[PDB]
Amino acid sequence: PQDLSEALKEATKEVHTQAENAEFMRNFQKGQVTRDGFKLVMASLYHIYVALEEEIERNKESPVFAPVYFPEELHRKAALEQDLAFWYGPRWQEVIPYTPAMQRYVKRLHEVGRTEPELLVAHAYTRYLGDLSGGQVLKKIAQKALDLPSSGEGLAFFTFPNIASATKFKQLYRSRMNSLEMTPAVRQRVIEEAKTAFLLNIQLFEELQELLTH
Ligand code: HEM
Repeated sequence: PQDLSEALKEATKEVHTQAENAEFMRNFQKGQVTRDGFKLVMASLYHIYVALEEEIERNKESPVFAPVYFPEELHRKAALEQDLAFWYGPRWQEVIPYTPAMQRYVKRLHEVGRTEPELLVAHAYTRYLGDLSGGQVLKKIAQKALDLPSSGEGLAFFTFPNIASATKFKQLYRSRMNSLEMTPAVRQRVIEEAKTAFLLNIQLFEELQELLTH
């Protein structure tokens, strides 16, 4: 359509369906991804979010990003730090894995942030809106289909606490995506970054399945 949000949802529809069928996300819902596998996901999110969120911070203030900047509602870095300390312990920072597929993903994020910040909005949409779309049904699959000790920790990533309703927030985020000012050339690229974004996730899933199978 002519609304960026709707353009994004339509384009990335097939790649998105590829992830629905990925071997890793099927076991990750069939409720049987090992505690090892879960921790690799969390570790993956951390590195990604750290990247996404440095570059968002670098580009906040810029017309290409300002309008979709909601730091309090969306930031995930602290939430993942809390979680990783529970999953990996007090020295999580030194022990967490950092694989080729995570770095791939993280590489693109710094590139876009540093040279094509006008595309950063493609990664925000894919990350935030999708994560917000699943942090609910997923968190259950997780916890119940996971452990945990009588913890009270380890699943904070799945709650955006400064967002009372995900629905009301998405709508406002899309709204704000739609008044993003953009050349038709840039817009086509942002669209194509949304696909690249999904692809980076897919390659990440395929890598984590490799590591978790032998
Ligand atoms: C088997 C794997 C997946 C399943 C089963 C799944 C499921 C869903 C479903 C049912 C929705 C509808 C939104 C809603 O519930 O209200 C959704 C939305 C969404 N998904 Fe996924 N998803 C998967 C993988 C992914 C991945 C890997 C990404 C990218 C990292 C992604 C990105 C998004 C985004 C950005 C939205 C909403 C954005 C918008 O409204 O335009 N999905 N997902």
